[PDB]
Amino acid sequence: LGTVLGNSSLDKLGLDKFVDRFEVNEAGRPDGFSADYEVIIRACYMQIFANAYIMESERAEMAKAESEFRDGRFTVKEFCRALAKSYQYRKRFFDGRPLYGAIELCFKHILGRTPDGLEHYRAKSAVYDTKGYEAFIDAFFDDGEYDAFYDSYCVPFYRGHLTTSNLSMAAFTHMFQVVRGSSTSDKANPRTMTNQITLNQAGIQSIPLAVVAPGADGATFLAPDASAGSWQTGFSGATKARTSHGSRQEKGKMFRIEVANNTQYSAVGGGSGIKLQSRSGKFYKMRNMAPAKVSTFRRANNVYLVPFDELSATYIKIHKNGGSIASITPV
Amino acid sequence: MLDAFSRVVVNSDSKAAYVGGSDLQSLKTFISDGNKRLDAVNCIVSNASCIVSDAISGMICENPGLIAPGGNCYTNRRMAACLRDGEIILRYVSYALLAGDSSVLDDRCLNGLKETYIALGVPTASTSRAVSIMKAASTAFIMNTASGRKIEIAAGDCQALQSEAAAYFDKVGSAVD
Amino acid sequence: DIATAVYPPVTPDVRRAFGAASAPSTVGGRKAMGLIKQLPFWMYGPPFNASKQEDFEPISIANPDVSSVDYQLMPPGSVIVQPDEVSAAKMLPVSGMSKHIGKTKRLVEGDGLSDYSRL
Amino acid sequence: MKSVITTTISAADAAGRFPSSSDLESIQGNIQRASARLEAAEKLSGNHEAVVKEAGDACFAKYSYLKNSGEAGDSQEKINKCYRDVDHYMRLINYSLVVGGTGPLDEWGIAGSREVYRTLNLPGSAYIASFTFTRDRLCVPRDMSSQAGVEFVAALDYVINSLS
Amino acid sequence: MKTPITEAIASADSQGRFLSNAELQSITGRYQRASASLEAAKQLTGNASRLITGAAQAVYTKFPFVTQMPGPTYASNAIGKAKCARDIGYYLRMTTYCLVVGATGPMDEYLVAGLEEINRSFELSPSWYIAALENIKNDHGLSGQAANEANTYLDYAINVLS
Amino acid sequence: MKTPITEAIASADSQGRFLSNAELQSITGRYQRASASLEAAKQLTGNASRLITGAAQAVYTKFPFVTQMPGPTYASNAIGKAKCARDIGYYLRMTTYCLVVGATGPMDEYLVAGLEEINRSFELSPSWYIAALENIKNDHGLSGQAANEANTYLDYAINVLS
Amino acid sequence: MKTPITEAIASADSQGRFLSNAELQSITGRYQRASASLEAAKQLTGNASRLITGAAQAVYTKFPFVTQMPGPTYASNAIGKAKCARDIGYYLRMTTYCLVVGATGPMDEYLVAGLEEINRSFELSPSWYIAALENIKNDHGLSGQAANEANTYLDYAINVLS
Amino acid sequence: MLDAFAKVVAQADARGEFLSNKQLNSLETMIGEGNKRLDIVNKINSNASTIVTNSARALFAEQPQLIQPGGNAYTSRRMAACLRDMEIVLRYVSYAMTAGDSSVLDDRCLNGLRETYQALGTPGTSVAVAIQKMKEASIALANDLNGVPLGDCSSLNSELAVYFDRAAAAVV
Amino acid sequence: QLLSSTRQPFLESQLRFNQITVKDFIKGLILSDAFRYLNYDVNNNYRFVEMCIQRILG
Ligand SMILES: *[C@H](C)[C@H]1/C(=C/C2=NC(=C\c3[nH]c(C[C@H]4NC(=O)C(C=C)=C4C)c(C)c3CCC(=O)O)/C(CCC(=O)O)=C2C)NC(=O)[C@@H]1C
Ligand SMILES: C=CC1=C(C)[C@@H](Cc2[nH]c(/C=C3N=C(/C=C4\NC(=O)[C@H](C)[C@H]4CC)C(C)=C\3CCC(=O)O)c(CCC(=O)O)c2C)NC1=O
Ligand SMILES: C=CC1=C(C)[C@@H](Cc2[nH]c(/C=C3N=C(/C=C4\NC(=O)[C@H](C)[C@H]4CC)C(C)=C\3CCC(=O)O)c(CCC(=O)O)c2C)NC1=O
Ligand SMILES: C=CC1=C(C)[C@@H](Cc2[nH]c(/C=C3N=C(/C=C4\NC(=O)[C@H](C)[C@H]4CC)C(C)=C\3CCC(=O)O)c(CCC(=O)O)c2C)NC1=O
Ligand SMILES: C=CC1=C(C)[C@@H](Cc2[nH]c(/C=C3N=C(/C=C4\NC(=O)[C@H](C)[C@H]4CC)C(C)=C\3CCC(=O)O)c(CCC(=O)O)c2C)NC1=O
Ligand SMILES: C=CC1=C(C)[C@@H](Cc2[nH]c(/C=C3N=C(/C=C4\NC(=O)[C@H](C)[C@H]4CC)C(C)=C\3CCC(=O)O)c(CCC(=O)O)c2C)NC1=O
Ligand SMILES: C=CC1=C(C)[C@@H](Cc2[nH]c(/C=C3N=C(/C=C4\NC(=O)[C@H](C)[C@H]4CC)C(C)=C\3CCC(=O)O)c(CCC(=O)O)c2C)NC1=O
Ligand SMILES: C=CC1=C(C)[C@@H](Cc2[nH]c(/C=C3N=C(/C=C4\NC(=O)[C@H](C)[C@H]4CC)C(C)=C\3CCC(=O)O)c(CCC(=O)O)c2C)NC1=O
Ligand SMILES: C=CC1=C(C)[C@@H](Cc2[nH]c(/C=C3N=C(/C=C4\NC(=O)[C@H](C)[C@H]4CC)C(C)=C\3CCC(=O)O)c(CCC(=O)O)c2C)NC1=O
Ligand SMILES: C=CC1=C(C)[C@@H](Cc2[nH]c(/C=C3N=C(/C=C4\NC(=O)[C@H](C)[C@H]4CC)C(C)=C\3CCC(=O)O)c(CCC(=O)O)c2C)NC1=O
Ligand SMILES: C=CC1=C(C)[C@@H](Cc2[nH]c(/C=C3N=C(/C=C4\NC(=O)[C@H](C)[C@H]4CC)C(C)=C\3CCC(=O)O)c(CCC(=O)O)c2C)NC1=O
Ligand SMILES: CCC1=C(C)[C@@H](CC2=N/C(=C\c3[nH]c(C[C@@H]4NC(=O)C(C)=C4CC)c(C)c3CCC(=O)O)C(CCC(=O)O)=C2C)NC1=O
Repeated sequence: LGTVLGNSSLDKLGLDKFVDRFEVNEAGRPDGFSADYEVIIRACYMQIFANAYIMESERAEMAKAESEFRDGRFTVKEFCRALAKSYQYRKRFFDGRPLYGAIELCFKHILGRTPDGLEHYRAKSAVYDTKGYEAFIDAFFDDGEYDAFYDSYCVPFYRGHLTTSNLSMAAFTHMFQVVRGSSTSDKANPRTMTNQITLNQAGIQSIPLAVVAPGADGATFLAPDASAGSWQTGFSGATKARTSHGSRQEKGKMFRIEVANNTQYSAVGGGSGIKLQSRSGKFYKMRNMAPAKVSTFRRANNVYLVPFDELSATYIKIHKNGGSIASITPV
Repeated sequence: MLDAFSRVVVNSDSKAAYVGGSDLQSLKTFISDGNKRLDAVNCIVSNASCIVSDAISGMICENPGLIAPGGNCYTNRRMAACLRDGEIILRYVSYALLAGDSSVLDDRCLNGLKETYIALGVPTASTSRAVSIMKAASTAFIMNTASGRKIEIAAGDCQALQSEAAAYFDKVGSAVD
Repeated sequence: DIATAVYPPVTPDVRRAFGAASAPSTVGGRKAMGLIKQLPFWMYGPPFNASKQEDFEPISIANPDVSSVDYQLMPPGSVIVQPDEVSAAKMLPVSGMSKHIGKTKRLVEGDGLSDYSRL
Repeated sequence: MKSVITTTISAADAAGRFPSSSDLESIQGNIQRASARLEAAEKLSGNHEAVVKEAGDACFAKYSYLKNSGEAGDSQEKINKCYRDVDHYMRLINYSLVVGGTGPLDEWGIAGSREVYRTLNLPGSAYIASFTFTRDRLCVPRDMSSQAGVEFVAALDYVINSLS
Repeated sequence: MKTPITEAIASADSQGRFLSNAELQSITGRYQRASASLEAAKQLTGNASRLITGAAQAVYTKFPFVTQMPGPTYASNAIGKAKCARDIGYYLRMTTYCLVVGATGPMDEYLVAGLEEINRSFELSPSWYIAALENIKNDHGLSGQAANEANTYLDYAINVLS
Repeated sequence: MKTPITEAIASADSQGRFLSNAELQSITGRYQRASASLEAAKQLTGNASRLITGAAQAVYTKFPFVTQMPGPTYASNAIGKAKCARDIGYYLRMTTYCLVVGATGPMDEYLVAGLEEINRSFELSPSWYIAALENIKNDHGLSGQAANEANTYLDYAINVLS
Repeated sequence: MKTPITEAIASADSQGRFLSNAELQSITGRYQRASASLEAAKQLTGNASRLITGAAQAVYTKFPFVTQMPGPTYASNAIGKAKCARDIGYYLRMTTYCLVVGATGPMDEYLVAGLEEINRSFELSPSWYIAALENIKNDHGLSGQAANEANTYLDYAINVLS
Repeated sequence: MLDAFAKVVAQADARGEFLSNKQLNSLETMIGEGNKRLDIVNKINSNASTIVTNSARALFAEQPQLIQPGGNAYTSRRMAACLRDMEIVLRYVSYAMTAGDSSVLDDRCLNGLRETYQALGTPGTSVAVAIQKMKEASIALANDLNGVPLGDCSSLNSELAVYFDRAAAAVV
Repeated sequence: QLLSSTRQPFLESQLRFNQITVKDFIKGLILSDAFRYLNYDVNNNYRFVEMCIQRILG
């Protein structure tokens, strides 16, 4: 884990298991054997379902498609299409989500990049609205993109991280929000799940987020949302801004620090063991020296915008409250 | 994904020197202790579903609110995935027993699993209980002290190997909590 | 690292390192460098220009100001001159690195450490 | 980083199975060829200095146009970079010789070399002159064990055939 | 957790200085009183079950209405008796934790923190528990400094409840 | 002043609670290491004058320009030598105070607090003092744990000065 | 960086107002004294090498033990003399930067900020660099208001060091 | 925050059992080790500033990069921040040496530090070389036969080395 | 004391668009020259201590 060790940053970014590649090198028909194809078929489920779990009984759904992949019927382009159209892929990814989340998942499953700009969303949402679900899925597969990057005999892979796809810097960072390394499934992480559309404000406005590598503490941030002011009325409380304008720049460049796990038991004010306000157990902070029942940190995950000369102090304060640092980005 | 060999090389690469005598000496002791590691992995692999069955069944019987309606072991599908999860954890622990370094287990499965079990609503104490049962069961098979299987092997001491396997299971159990 | 922890080697001497870790830089004189361990020969090279422990010692500067040894006043026998290598081909390889001629002699393997810290 | 054990663990991992007796036979062969590999690693860490010194000296003994002008190295600094690069190479031959696959030599030394040697006007044939001098220099059964010699020659040949 | 070593570390950490001789002396004293504490922990662990059962019987003899009073909170049901020896078992376990640690950390972080809201929200009076800890204090049967240790922490839980 | 007892009481006072077992164990351990500390204080008090004289001779032999350099700050005047043994006497007395107290309180409040502005504003180099404390560390001639105590506090003053 | 213009803009920015007549007059006066400051910068840039070498010779003549004392910090090694003229060259370059800027910005942000912990942690002496800046103040050889400028900034660095 | 004892108790409560007498015998053994522990912490706390200074001298001598113009270490400000960071790491290694657990170090110092030294452009491996030098100076210092009654201490040196190795492993 | 003149628009519009905390707003508000002329320059250095320990700490 990290960057410097092993001279490879991208292994340690959580993309360790996504480098392996699968192509059917066998031409004609497979008779008798069924090792190599069951491997490729498994990688197709691992790619298109994105590591979602398929039960033995479920494997009976899509069994026809599966018995046509093994034959000369479907190239893996078209088998991947057949896995994509079936009732499974509809239940998990299409039916649970709003239309936009569904789109972003379809890029994670089929193309392995994120959408970078709103217009990609314009294209796919437009096709869905004019013609329906099957033409939506065709509109992913029936494009110069899939054909060029995969060539019809190779199982899809995550390429959104890669430099070769032009994408956007935004789509690189967005790439790591959508893929959280081996264990996390489609609904395994928060930010996807079932009813969530994952990144919407981010993916629509091409707000490049930040990357928290998976693990090493602070693996989860799930940073709080912001509203938009008097027009489209908002609550101003919850998050620090991504911007930091003038008047406070003085005193060093501004850094956005995201602290991840904040909890009462963890928050001690620097000295170990939990502080007891009354002689016997009243552990919340006394507001006006009268007992309150309000937690010290009120949402887990608060952010800090801190200029350079104030970093050290803030860096101490986080570790006083036992909060753990997700990432720090210069702004 | 790094073995004992790769780990030493990476450390001697940050040092920017050649491997050297002290490091090669310890690595010679690794290779001379190689067949013990081989037979060890053979023991855990040839008791796999046995360990996973007893471990997760013990996890349910210790804490019977999991199978009560509303728990995360309440359906066949949830129980199947929970059973499957236990099998996969035991699988990458077996890989960490082969490689001698936990780089495969850290980079592959340990990374992101706490936050996934958070995102699913999986109770973490119950998972650490399951990992602990796989730890005691797995060390009991690795030392041939199982109460249902006593196979014949060449005599020797593998206390060090057992402490190593207990280190990997304590790494997973500490990693989910 | 599992490989080292299970089969650890023995730790060597620590006299040189303790001499540097013990007292401050004005207390102990020459030892202070102590912790300078040995880099590969290319890192003494001109893009890196590393330093040696013999640089930090008083012995390295050693320049007499007002000083002439005559070497004509000596008895006729006792002027002896020795050349490390009596050949053309081996004093200079085709490439630049040399162990005799130039500044390239600075980048030989070994000699990175210093034994004057015994005072 | 490719080795015996990383190929078989990664291969059974891509399968989705626990490691059967096949992977165990593979790592059994690792611990069979181990002694010859580590003997070669001991002697390489023994005299790396003189190996790199003979390598660069013969590399400019062959091609003199390197110091002719801008092409190659015409200054002490560039020749310092020369001997440093051959230091890196023998150090990666030591590393791949310890690991026993061509993994660290491939990912650290070989992967994406071509853009670097191409862009920075570095001729690869001079590298090959250095390595083919050191390839020839070792004497069978004069220092290392005959199989160790084989191991060393194999790895060095891999470097040459990956270079140009 | 509040161990003496962790307040030593924590105090010097809040000051940003090293762990100079003051805190080292503190860790010394912990290392000395530790032995008596360990012996006391051994013997409390030895006769746990009869301490807990004896303590519940003392609470039942002191407050005989509790087994007679029909309700959820009182120990008339079999459930109620199970919660009874359950809770007294918790206090005994936290005392053994504090004897092992050497400070009042595990009691203050597992038991004392927020005990009031519980004794209120389930209407459980402090006095019944107090009688339990008095029987534990009488029947632990330790001797000497070990007994002074267990009497120290048990008395401390008594003064938390009132 | 920073004594172990006042750290204990001050921490419990900032928490508003009593002086439970943690701090009492701390005061125990202070009361055990105190005896070796007192013996060390006795013998430093015993041979003070030869330690001060010896230390000033070591500074003068290590830096021989100081007696030669004509100025106010240097020890060429008779006044300068009086300020020399005066200052070395201060350091020795503050070490004996910290041996008696058992923490680095009196050195941190009488000597360390504000020493930088003095060594600057009168151009007194930190190093000359370091050589003095090294000679005191060599010539105090204690043995055993007492020697570990005086070497602890003298080394502490050395690491304050640099 | 702390230039007069940036103090003007920074103050008005913290007040959120414009750059009213006060700050404009400030930038006027800076634009007038700037010319003599630039000539002084030209001539210090001109005779840098002899200023550095001469200053190191003055430090060596004032403190002759430095070349004789065996240590890392003293200028007895080859390395030590290189660090000697290196540091004096740094002081001279920061003076020329303050002459160009017109305020003490670059010295306060490149040199003054945290100089103390360096001169302590490497046991460097304030006096050695003070004697260096005295020789720079004697031998710069400027005349008139330019000499008042270089004497201003050089003296400023001297009063920072003590 | 957890020492040895808090880790044992915390696991014992995470399963909810008592301590067995085996556990208690282990604790008693670690207590008898505890005087040697305090001795090593005393040696570190004593000579610490010479450790940081000498290790930084060996760092700048072996790597002459950082003291040169444009170096991360360079400027008076940047040099002082460099030295202070080394003092930080040495302070917390003294803390984890006392606690017996590596929790305080991870919680207060190491965890999240990589995100900072990435965010500033600071070369991680140079920090790792610095911490290797403080490990050498500290371990050697810990193995001094001066002033202490003589006794066998290989396990404690091993553990202390594990703490420094964890610091250099967390920056790199 | 509060008036249209003293009022700081900029620390508001930063603090509204969650760019500073209320703590820094208070730190910032105090540093203002609209406070330096009006509460500081009149006071004796010992008495300005009083209004700060009272108006920040209560
Ligand atoms: C067993 C001790 C648990 C529990 C297990 C369940 N896991 C469920 C889902 C799930 N689990 C994982 C982690 C797993 N997948 C991997 O690919 C790897 C490693 C490579 C691991 C360790 C993932 C990613 C997922 C999401 C995808 C999927 O559904 O398979 C799960 C289903 C939860 C649900 O749908 O509600 C369960 C029940 N069961 C328990 O009772 C304990 C807490
Ligand atoms: C469209 C615009 C666009 C860019 C601007 C780049 C930006 C970029 N660079 C890298 C990736 C990289 N970029 C560099 C470059 C660096 N090497 C160093 O010594 C310097 C710090 C720095 C040059 C100044 C390196 C070394 C990598 C590979 C990093 C690694 O794998 O460790 C990657 C990840 C994918 C890859 O490996 O190529 C991306 C997106 N890519 C794009 O698509
Ligand atoms: C390809 C698969 C493959 C294996 C599975 C192993 C199996 C195996 N183990 C040993 C050999 C050995 N195996 C062990 C292991 C044991 N120590 C104990 O305390 C436990 C009972 C047990 C670990 C659970 C020991 C100790 C030896 C050496 C026995 C001896 O020399 O006395 C040998 C003989 C050769 C040797 O000495 O290494 C073989 C073939 N080797 C292989 O090639
Ligand atoms: C890990 C493996 C590894 C290597 C193998 C080297 C390969 C390598 N060499 C150079 C760079 C260089 N390599 C050489 C070497 C040459 N001089 C000549 O006369 C000959 C043709 C040739 C020696 C046989 C020179 C001269 C440069 C500098 C080129 C230049 O700046 O013009 C560079 C660019 C960075 C640099 O300037 O150092 C790299 C990546 N580096 C590595 O990290
Ligand atoms: C790590 C790898 C490694 C190697 C492969 C060797 C390669 C090597 N060989 C020699 C040196 C030598 N090698 C040989 C060998 C030869 N005798 C012949 O009749 C044949 C042509 C040939 C054997 C096939 C001889 C004879 C010398 C000595 C040459 C001489 O001094 O004239 C030297 C110079 C130093 C020395 O004298 O030993 C080196 C570096 N050394 C290493 O460190
Ligand atoms: C960590 C510390 C810790 C404790 C100390 C306990 C304290 C505690 N006890 C109860 C709950 C209870 N506790 C008792 C116990 C009593 N029965 C009687 O006859 C006596 C008066 C008394 C034993 C001396 C009973 C009977 C209940 C259930 C009350 C009810 O449901 O009516 C509850 C509510 C939740 C529950 O039903 O279990 C809690 C928080 N729980 C904790 O987590
Ligand atoms: C509480 C702690 C404490 C101290 C440690 C001293 C430190 C100290 N020394 C001096 C002052 C002095 N200190 C010395 C001492 C020195 N003579 C030399 O030759 C040596 C370099 C050095 C002894 C090793 C001298 C000579 C003076 C007078 C300097 C002068 O007036 O020129 C002064 C200024 C006031 C005075 O003149 O006395 C102070 C504060 N004072 C304190 O209150
Ligand atoms: C930006 C401003 C700036 C400075 C002013 C310098 C200040 C400075 N000097 C040194 C370091 C040094 N400075 C000197 C200089 C001295 N030799 C002597 O004989 C005299 C007492 C003195 C010259 C008058 C020496 C010798 C060292 C090296 C000390 C040692 O390693 O022992 C160091 C430590 C890093 C290093 O080794 O270079 C620093 C920060 N550096 C800066 O970045
Ligand atoms: C509580 C723990 C704790 C730490 C561990 C530090 C970590 C830390 N270091 C810096 C900051 C810094 N740290 C260094 C240190 C380095 N100089 C180099 O040459 C080396 C690579 C490295 C020493 C080994 C430097 C130079 C800076 C300033 C960087 C800059 O401003 O360019 C900062 C930003 C704030 C500041 O400027 O001080 C922080 C948070 N701070 C903390 O609060
Ligand atoms: C408050 C601070 C504080 C300390 C710093 C220690 C210091 C200390 N150590 C020992 C005692 C001891 N200390 C050691 C330690 C050593 N073993 C070796 O191999 C090394 C040389 C060295 C570790 C680096 C040993 C072995 C003993 C026992 C000596 C003996 O009985 O022979 C004793 C005597 C009492 C005892 O036996 O425990 C004391 C006071 N104690 C304290 O109260
Ligand atoms: C230091 C520099 C600095 C700036 C440049 C501003 C920039 C700025 N403007 C607004 C906020 C705003 N800015 C405008 C201005 C606009 N009204 C329109 O009809 C036009 C499009 C536009 C003027 C040309 C409006 C209307 C808002 C409030 C938006 C809203 O709440 O809907 C906000 C959010 C906080 C707030 O509500 O005040 C910020 C940071 N603030 C600063 O601190
Ligand atoms: C009624 C619900 C229930 C279960 C289900 C079991 C599950 C179970 N197995 C254990 C532990 C355990 N399990 C096995 C594996 C197992 N034994 C063998 O000899 C063979 C061949 C096996 C697979 C078929 C071993 C080897 C151990 C270690 C103890 C031993 O030596 O047998 C332990 C002890 C855990 C611990 O030590 O913390 C439990 C709880 N217990 C229950 O109460």
